[PDB]
Amino acid sequence: GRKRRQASMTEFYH
Repeated sequence: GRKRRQASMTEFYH
């Protein structure tokens, strides 16, 4: 993607 800052809070859920 050309715009990224957060990789979803879902990634912290594992």
